[PDB]
Amino acid sequence: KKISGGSVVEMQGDEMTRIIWELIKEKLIFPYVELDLHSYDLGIENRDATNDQVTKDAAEAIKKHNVGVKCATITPDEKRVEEFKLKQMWKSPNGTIRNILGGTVFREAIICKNIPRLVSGWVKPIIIGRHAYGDQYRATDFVVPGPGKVEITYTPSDGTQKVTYLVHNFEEGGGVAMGMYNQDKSIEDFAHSSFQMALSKGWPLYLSTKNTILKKYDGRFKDIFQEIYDKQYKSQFEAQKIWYEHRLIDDMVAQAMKSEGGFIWACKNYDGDVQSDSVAQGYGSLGMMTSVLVCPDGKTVEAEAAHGTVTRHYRMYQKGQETSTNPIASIFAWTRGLAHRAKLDNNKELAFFANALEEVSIETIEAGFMTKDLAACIKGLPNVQRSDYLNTFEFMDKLGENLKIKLAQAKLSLEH
Amino acid sequence: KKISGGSVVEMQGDEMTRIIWELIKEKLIFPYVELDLHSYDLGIENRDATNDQVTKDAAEAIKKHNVGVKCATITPDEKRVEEFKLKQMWKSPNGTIRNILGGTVFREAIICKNIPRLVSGWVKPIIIGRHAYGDQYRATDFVVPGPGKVEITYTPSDGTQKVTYLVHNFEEGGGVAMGMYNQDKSIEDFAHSSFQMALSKGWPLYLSTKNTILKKYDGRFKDIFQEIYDKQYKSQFEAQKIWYEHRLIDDMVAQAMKSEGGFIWACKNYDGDVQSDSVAQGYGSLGMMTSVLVCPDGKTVEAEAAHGTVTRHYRMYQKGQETSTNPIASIFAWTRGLAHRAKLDNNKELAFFANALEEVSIETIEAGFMTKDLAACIKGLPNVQRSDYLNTFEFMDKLGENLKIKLAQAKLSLEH
Ligand SMILES: *[C@H]1[C@@H](C#N)C(=O)[C@@H](C)[C@@H]2CCc3cnc(Nc4ccccc4)nc3[C@@]12c1ccccc1
Ligand SMILES: C[C@@H]1C(=O)[C@H](C#N)C[C@]2(c3ccccc3)c3nc(Nc4ccccc4)ncc3CC[C@@H]12
Ligand SMILES: [Ca+2]
Ligand SMILES: [Ca+2]
Repeated sequence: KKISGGSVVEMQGDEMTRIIWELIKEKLIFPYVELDLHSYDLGIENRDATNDQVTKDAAEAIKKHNVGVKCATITPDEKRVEEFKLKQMWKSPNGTIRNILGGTVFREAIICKNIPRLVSGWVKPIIIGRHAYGDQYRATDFVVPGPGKVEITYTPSDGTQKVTYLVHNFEEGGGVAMGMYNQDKSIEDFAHSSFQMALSKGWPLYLSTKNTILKKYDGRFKDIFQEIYDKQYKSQFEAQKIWYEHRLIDDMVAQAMKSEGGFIWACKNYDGDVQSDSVAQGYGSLGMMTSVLVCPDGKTVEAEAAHGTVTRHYRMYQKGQETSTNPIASIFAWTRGLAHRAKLDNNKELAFFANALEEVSIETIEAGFMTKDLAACIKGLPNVQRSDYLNTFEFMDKLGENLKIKLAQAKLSLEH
Repeated sequence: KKISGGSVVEMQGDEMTRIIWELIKEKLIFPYVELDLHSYDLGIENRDATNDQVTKDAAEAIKKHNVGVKCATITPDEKRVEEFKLKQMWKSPNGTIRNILGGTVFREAIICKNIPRLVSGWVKPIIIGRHAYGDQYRATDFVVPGPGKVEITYTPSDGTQKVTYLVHNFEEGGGVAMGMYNQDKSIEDFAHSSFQMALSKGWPLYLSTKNTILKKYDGRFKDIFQEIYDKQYKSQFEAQKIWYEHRLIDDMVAQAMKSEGGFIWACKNYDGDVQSDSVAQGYGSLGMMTSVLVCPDGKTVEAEAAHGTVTRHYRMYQKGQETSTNPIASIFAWTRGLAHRAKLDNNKELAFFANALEEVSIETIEAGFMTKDLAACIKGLPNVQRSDYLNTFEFMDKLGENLKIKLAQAKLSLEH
């Protein structure tokens, strides 16, 4: 008898992460968990074949079933259009899913005691709450071909007025222009999720903006967060001896860098993207990070592996050359997704399994069993020998081996 | 007789940096150099009093005399408007100056051997080339009060055809919107300045963008850089065994983080702002960074103290209680400004003095004489005692004492 997992929406990806995703399912999930799996192929060839409709359908399924688990995908550029003979240069599927679901993407490093940090002081975790909606990821940008005016206009639905703002009058030559936006309700949900995360972790909360430059745009994020804080969370924060504070982005990055960690950092969409990669790398490895989208309904989540598709590895794998790919972030997309599914259904066994697989992952690396990238973190790539690491299959087999052990011990620990 | 220094534009600033600025002139510059000083008070009260006209006047004076030295200023928001009873929420003076002058702001850490880096690997320097024009710093942002359409339009003055794009149809409630732009000429100047800096330093060059998301806007920065490289700089980069590559910003912050340094990082306006503070902090301190605006003409510069106005120390100072503020970045604005003035006028004496004041500044800190904040970098703020540092005046007096010694030994060393 396997654990009755319930409904999970899965999104298949590309290149090396696609190969690894299938191994995770077959070796670590399917032998122990029985799921009502709703599969959507978000591979570059299937998104092309469906005119990117598959991405939209996957997002609607996540709304219906409340839990999604996503593999890393290619956001194509000119070179990818050539390689796959694409009909169009399809938009980022993470951007599409996030703009349908909305909410906040919570990112945290996956800490293994034997992996060295690149930032000395970071002894406690930094959780980034990245606003998942609008700004640059739902922007309208274009090339300005020559002289002419760029204007941005607002027309209320009542049709009683029109406001025209001059962006720029190009007098000689062209350039680029763009329009972007955000919604009050989305910012409000982003504020609530940031305050709630801070209270659940018992850590202070910092919101970063550039409101001295974007006085109206970033000023609105500052205003909404302060008003929600003062009216609904300030007394709860004081009771927990924590606090909420606004910081200018350039001040905040330096503050985060010299801190000892132990804080929630609410980031606007773009800063969340860039700063979560700097933080992940600061803790030791880019691919050692969780990434969970928490939707405004307080019920729907989408967990993902936020790193790349590992093309260099994929090319080696295609030529039959040996590869050593870190599967941890992809495993944690599954565990964070299964833990949330367990929390919705009150499934103690699924919750136990989700946590056990995270523990096994960390314990295996901590015992000295790891992929070539993690071995290069400790020893340095020139000093790495074949005996120091396990290839992709050896590591997956090793995790499966210890997962079988951990789960056997957990069953054997049960009182008669 | 003092050194004949020539014409320099000085922009006085705000709070703690304003106090330190007058100390630098009185103790380190004026006793040794005689200047045709064109002084502009960019203090918040004088900007309010002149309706920000003094800022525009200072930028025009920089164009005329080719060298500006700027003190850190307050960019007001709602709190600053309430504090100083401001007529308006004045725009950033740096933004005003940069958008009149144009160019690239080159930022690099000020290195002292006794100061520990927060990033262990950075054994070689990272030079950030911040595009000084447009984007967020010349954008049009506004609050969207309720439902309606926000549209962006281009109207050629003499072109193929006009176009209107929907940015967003706000269906329920309001939010925020913004339009921003950049110019081809400004991007081309940014490209040439970046390639020339890499060739002069002998290091590879990286340009960061988010061209996977802003396909047209950021794609143009990527296209302009590549075209200028392929036609005008590739062979020269190959001869020096260096290279130019484009990186996605989120890939770039993680690559920079795990690197050993030793490269030029061409950043877009916003990234240059954010990442320069991350890089300064990583090397040890925010107060240990140079910032020189290099204009496209190859003749005009504006050197500044890129950091804040240090409000807390200014509050302590107002209360009458002892302060210890790092003045090195403010001193280096003067020395970089004066070194460019000397290069323009073929002034051996001014060139010698500028370099001597930099040497003195580094040697003083390397001899264990420093400010409270710098003492906190080696020991950690809770372990720092009144014996570990000098007060603002004490450190300035020590620098002045050591400058007098270096210059006297330099005069005695002269061959008959
Ligand atoms: C300065 C210090 C004194 N005197 C002090 O007691 C605290 C209150 C104060 C905190 C704020 C602050 C800000 N900036 C600086 N120095 C600085 C920064 C960037 C550029 C130039 C100069 N110093 C302080 C100060 C402090 C902060 C941390 C550790 C020690 C001192
Ligand atoms: C050529 C090198 C190679 O031979 C290696 C193999 N097998 C893997 C290699 C690498 C190995 C050791 C140090 C540095 C790099 C690599 N590893 C990863 N890991 C990863 C996995 C999951 C998420 C994110 C990242 N990502 C990229 C590359 C590129 C270079 C590879
Ligand atoms: Ca990213
Ligand atoms: Ca800054």
